[PDB]
Amino acid sequence: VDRRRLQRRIAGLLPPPARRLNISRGSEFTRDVRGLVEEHAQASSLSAAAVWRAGLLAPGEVAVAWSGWRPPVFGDFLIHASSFNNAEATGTPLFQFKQSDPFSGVDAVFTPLSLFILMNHGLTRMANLLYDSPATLADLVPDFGRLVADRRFHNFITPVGPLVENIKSTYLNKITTVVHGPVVSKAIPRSTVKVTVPQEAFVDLDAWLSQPCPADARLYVALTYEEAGPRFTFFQSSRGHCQIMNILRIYYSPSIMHRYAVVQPLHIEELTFGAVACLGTFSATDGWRRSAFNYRGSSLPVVEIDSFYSNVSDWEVIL
Amino acid sequence: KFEVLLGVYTNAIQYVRFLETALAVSCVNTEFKDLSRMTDGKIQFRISVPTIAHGDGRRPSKQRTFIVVKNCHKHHISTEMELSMLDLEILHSIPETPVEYAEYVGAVKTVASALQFGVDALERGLINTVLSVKLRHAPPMFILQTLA
Amino acid sequence: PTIAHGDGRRPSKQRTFIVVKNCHKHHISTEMELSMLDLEILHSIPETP
Amino acid sequence: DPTFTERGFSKTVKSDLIAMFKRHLLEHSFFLDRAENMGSGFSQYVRSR
Amino acid sequence: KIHPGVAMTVVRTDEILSENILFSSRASTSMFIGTPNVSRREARVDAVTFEVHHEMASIDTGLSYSSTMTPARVAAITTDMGIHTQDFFSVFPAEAFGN
Amino acid sequence: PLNRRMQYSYYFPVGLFMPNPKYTTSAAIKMLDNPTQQLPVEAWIVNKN
Amino acid sequence: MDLKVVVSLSSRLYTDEIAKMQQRIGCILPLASTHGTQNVQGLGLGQVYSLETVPDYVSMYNYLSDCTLAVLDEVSVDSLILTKIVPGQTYAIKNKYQPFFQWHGTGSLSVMPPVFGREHATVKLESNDVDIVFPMVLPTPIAEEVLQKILLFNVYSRVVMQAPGNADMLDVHMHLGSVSYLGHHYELALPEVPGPLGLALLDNLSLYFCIMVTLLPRASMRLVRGLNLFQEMVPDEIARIDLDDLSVADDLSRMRVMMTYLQSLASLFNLGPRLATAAYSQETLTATCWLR
Amino acid sequence: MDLKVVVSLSSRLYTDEIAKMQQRIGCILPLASTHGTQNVQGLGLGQVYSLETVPDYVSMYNYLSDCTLAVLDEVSVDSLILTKIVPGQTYAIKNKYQPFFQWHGTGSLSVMPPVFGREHATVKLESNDVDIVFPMVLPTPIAEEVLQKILLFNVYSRVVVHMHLGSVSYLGHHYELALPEVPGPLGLALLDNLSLYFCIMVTLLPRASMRLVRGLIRHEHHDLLNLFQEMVPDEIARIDLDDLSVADDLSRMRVMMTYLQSLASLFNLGPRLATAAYSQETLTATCWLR
Repeated sequence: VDRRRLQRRIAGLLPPPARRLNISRGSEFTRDVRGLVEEHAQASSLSAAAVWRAGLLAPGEVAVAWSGWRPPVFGDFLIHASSFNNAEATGTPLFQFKQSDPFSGVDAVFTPLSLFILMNHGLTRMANLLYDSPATLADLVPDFGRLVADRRFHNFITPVGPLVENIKSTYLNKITTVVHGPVVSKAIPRSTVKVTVPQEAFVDLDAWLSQPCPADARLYVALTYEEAGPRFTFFQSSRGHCQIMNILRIYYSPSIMHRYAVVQPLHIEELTFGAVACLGTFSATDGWRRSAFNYRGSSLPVVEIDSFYSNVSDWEVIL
Repeated sequence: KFEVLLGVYTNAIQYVRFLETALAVSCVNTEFKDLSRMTDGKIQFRISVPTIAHGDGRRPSKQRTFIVVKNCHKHHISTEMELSMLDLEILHSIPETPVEYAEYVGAVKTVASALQFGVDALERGLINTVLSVKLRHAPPMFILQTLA
Repeated sequence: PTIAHGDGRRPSKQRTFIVVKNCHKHHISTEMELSMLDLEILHSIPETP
Repeated sequence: DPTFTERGFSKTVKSDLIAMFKRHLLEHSFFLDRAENMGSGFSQYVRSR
Repeated sequence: KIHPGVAMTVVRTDEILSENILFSSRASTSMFIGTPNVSRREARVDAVTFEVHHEMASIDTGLSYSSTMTPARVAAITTDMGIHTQDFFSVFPAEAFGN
Repeated sequence: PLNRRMQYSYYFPVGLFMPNPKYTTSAAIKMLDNPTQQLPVEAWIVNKN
Repeated sequence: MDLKVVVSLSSRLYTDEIAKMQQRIGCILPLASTHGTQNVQGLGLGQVYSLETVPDYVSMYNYLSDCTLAVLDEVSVDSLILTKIVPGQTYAIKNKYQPFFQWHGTGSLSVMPPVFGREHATVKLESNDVDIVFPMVLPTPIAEEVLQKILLFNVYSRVVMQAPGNADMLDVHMHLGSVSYLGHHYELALPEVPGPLGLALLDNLSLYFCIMVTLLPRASMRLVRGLNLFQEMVPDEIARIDLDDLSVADDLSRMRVMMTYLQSLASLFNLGPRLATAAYSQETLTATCWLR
Repeated sequence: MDLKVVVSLSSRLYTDEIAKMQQRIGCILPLASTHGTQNVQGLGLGQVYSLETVPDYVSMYNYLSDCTLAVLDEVSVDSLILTKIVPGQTYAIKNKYQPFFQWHGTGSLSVMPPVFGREHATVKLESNDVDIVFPMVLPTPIAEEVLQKILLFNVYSRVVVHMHLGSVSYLGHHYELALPEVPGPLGLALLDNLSLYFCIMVTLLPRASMRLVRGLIRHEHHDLLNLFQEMVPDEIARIDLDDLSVADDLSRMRVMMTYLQSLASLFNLGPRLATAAYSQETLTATCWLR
């Protein structure tokens, strides 16, 4: 064989990411720390030199022609614009319904603000200012009363995570949702995306307990089949999922006895008390700076979880 | 009161070539470079069997000819070799200290020894799979004492 | 060194054996004995045949 | 002989090595006195041993 | 220690380590040697796992056989050909009588 | 790979019954019992050792 | 980063073998070793779903969740170049699985060994005597309803093989013969005559469920007597305790076997190596998915 | 991407401490913080598993859950260097654990606080007044076995042969594991959740499966029916009297499976580790966080 040809190929296969660098001064800004800190882009000008510099044509992960970095995966959807307001911000966690129709093509996605008026029919003032008609969403789930009275609603929703891009389509709306990966915007000026959650639904679980500092904290959503209708509380915590189910069991241990105290589960299925589903992790330190969401006539407080990473889990029953 | 260190001795790995060992007398070798693109091979023999014009009354066998074909079988071999992250990090850094320069030539010789283990393991695997090709196509001699 | 394989087995990587060798020391001592009379004859001086 | 020791010392291989120790103790033990019975094969037998 | 009504035959098998001859005639097969191809396959924080591809193609340039293999000398009977009947309460574990 | 391991199947019966015209084909074996009502029970086989 | 695994066939293939294997060019299957060059004896589910042994879903599920999986990519006449799935990146799979369940995008996928019969998803290779069994890749709610309706048909076949007055063969066939999901109303294949004493698929798992439901009345009562009125209210008959009639080492053994047969069954109902698909596109039936 | 937690020690380290540390190189260490440099306080389970007579294994599980995990690879004077385990990267976990449970090929290990005695896994540092205790890394069928043994002891000692329950039975050599008398409040809370779950289980439970076992005990003796010793239970026989239907047990099974998945999620506490290419002779296991 030939060691000479294989030396070139292994020399190409050599470099790991350069982890350590022994800097001497900070004001020099030399070439070595420049090559250390440079991140390769994901979009560039459609030309010769800009593409062959930014390197979109490298396989697997881009390089100028592993790092703890992977490109995101998308879920692209088609919806009526009568169920989705174009004036909503980018980072909202979307909730795709699975319709009982075999071939649809159009989806039934749900902003949780829009998803609030399905449950009911501050928070409700903005929810009725935004999506003014309960009927244009009560036909996306054409059988809601039989579906939630049989407690069969938690296995019917797939949380698809945060939106990234919403082209303002007129009749049939197209959104662009990241269902797994690092939530970044698909724009030519690249900005950050923050998963905005309404302040009413969001309840923090770390401050609800009121030691060991973790690196990443995870956001949850959790349907609860309460007596006054389904609610959609968003729990933020930093523990394992099997710890989260148990601490939610002890948290809703009043509410299980409340649901028994108001009605008796005459049929077997009524004992199923809600379900919980993860959405993904984020840094627990610099996370969920509060802010406000501005519509035309009113405003509601909103929770911007910065620098997300979406990773959906399944539906786990709490009872 | 000292402890004397007498010596560090290491073995020098000899290299064998396939065209050095005498197993290659029983084989024919060609460097077809892009052999993965060859999905199938085909040699074809034309054996025209003559016959004897008999005298008695028998079924006469006419002009016979045997077209027989043999297809190739590929053999894809692979070993593994590890290289740690520390000496690779030493490789991609630049030495400026005599201690780190000693670490640098140590890492360079480590990677060269790993590469030589790779090519030598591939050579031994080549002669191994040649031998196993031969043992797969070798009937035992208590059959060939009669079938030959 | 090791041999590359065709079949799927868990391949050993590059191996390296380290063994050390100690030395064994040996003492030896016999008891040769010299009588004191010849010692005093040696340490003295002769004059007489 | 690595012909018994190529796949490593397992239980059965070491047991067969113990039995081969017994056999080489009973048969090929004293290579000089039992060579007297071979007569003219003495030089070849002792050269082989 | 009386005889039962049946008379079994026993079957055993005995592994015999032979050190065989291998003949293989001149120019039996033609071989194509490819190119070695190195490819990493794990990237962990301890050690990246390199692996090298190599592919060759052998094909026999004769129609009939060109290689044979006979067992020259018995190295040893590596088994001890004793009486170790395998117990059938182990090979068929789910079987049992009434009580 | 030339140190292959042959497998030979060995068999032997246990406790057969001889035909009724019983006989011997060598003398100097005198078992002190009835030779007509004699019956096998065992199989004294030989080991590797 | 390379993922090319080249299994190498001993004898090269016959023509209908290629004509079957090229029909499963997008299927996934368990690799026993995750190494660079393999042999065909280690490919998918041949040694655990062997026809000459009694199979079981527990050992197949354990082999499946234990070993790596690998999407098949290329099939030549002698080497089946296939790539393994790691949790680092995403892949493009195709649903060519003979009980056809119409997939949908952003639905959680699973891999299960074949329950609907061996001959649907298999390639009986006559070149080398090796039987590649391809596992069923079907979406998760469909799969767990399949497991429920197969287990129920199993125990219902057994209880009418015991006595014909227990269950009716039409009501067990109307309800458990069919699945319903998103309007797509598929039909299952029911093995009606599995033979007694098990000796087929899903007959220890039914016995697992049976020993678990048999020992739960002595388990919940033991646990509530080890600890009240709300727990002792919702059963009206099981609250009648008889625990002072049973020996404590006997209850210890029953609780141990109940705990093992509960944890095994409950990790088994969790659906194995669970795949996460984004956008199922049924114009080409390809589904972009990554390992979850 | 560098993962290296240089743990500076408060004072120096003795030679016998170095010898007891270099034995367990390659093992899992929890870390209270995740940052690049720490102190020896917070490291190991010592902050929850201090020198107390009563252990709280549920709180120790809750310690090991949210905290990061790390492999140890080097130790010198004043500095034992670890290496962080982040989800997504692969590591070499060495089986240098003192109750020598042998691992399977490419199975799944789950870390656990030491139930086999504190001093069996404890590196005493009298110099820096800290007891760096270590977790226990064991295969998952053994881990759920010791979890069910812990819970069975926790109910059977407070409700009453039990010392043989306390002995776990490995194939090579059996082990005895240290057992507390009280769990703390969280252990009893998990017991309330278990008793509630099991009461709903025996509410929703089907009936023709009982017709299977009652009809099968009297008909077939099996490897999974010898535990009854030819005796149908009382509750099963007095529940089995009624006639059957299929669609009702279809609903009963649709809630049984969802509740058993949550019941399995009760015992799945403690992290999980996906291993590959385990060696009996090199004692390594290529493993990444699951």
